[PDB]
Amino acid sequence: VVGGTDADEGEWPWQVSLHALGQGHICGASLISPNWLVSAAHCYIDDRGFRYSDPTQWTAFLGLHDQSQRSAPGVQERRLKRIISHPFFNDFTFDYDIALLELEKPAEYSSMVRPISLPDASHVFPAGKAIWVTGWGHTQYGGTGALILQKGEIRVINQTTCENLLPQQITPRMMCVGFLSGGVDSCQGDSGGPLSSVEADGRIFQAGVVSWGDGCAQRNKPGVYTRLPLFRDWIKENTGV
Ligand SMILES: *O=[P@]([O])([C]C1=[C][C]=C(C([N])=[N])[C]=[C]1)OC1=[C][C]=[C][C]=[C]1
Repeated sequence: VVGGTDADEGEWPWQVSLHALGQGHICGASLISPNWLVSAAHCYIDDRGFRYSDPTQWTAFLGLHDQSQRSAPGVQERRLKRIISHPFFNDFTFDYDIALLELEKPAEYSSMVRPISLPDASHVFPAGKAIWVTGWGHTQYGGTGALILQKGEIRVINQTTCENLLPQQITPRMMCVGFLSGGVDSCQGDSGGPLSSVEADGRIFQAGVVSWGDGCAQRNKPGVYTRLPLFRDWIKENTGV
């Protein structure tokens, strides 16, 4: 997250850190039940040097605040039993960029570990709405990741505007969120983590999933996120959640 600030400890207890064997933190995820996480499909695509699609080559850290303190009170470490990537995911366009991660053993909810509510299929997060992104990604483009979980408040962008800012790249599965003036944005390493919509009365919903962007925090280049309401039935079908 570029242009954000340190989260309070336990402030985003649904935020998860996913480490690939021998590489440290690669992507985020969100806790949605004791056994399941939501993340981005593109994080789990093999490359020539490493099988990111192999669930056994991941470790999930639940209840984490500081990447240098992974044995701190509150942290629950888990392996993945499986990675369900969306059937329509396209690694060229990043359409349908969403995956479901099954933990090998369930999380136990605590002050540091708690699920985020899913939005139902009819839920709308209208253009203009201020919502939050969190993660341990780069805090500057080309920079390095954050040790301490970062948070940044960003706004949903109109879809026609989004399409035009990133021409021939936006599908209905995607949403731009950020500022047209840049400054605050997700960045490398935030992928797969949640957009958290915090309402005045304490209702909190996951609005989307960090997916991709053109640079980070540039003007007229807001981050692109996977919309979550459209996937409510797919999540129910595949996980029971
Ligand atoms: O999801 P990622 O962190 C890539 C990414 C880049 C930029 C934005 C943005 N809003 N400007 C969002 C997402 O995935 C990666 C890629 C390489 C290494 C680790 C994670």
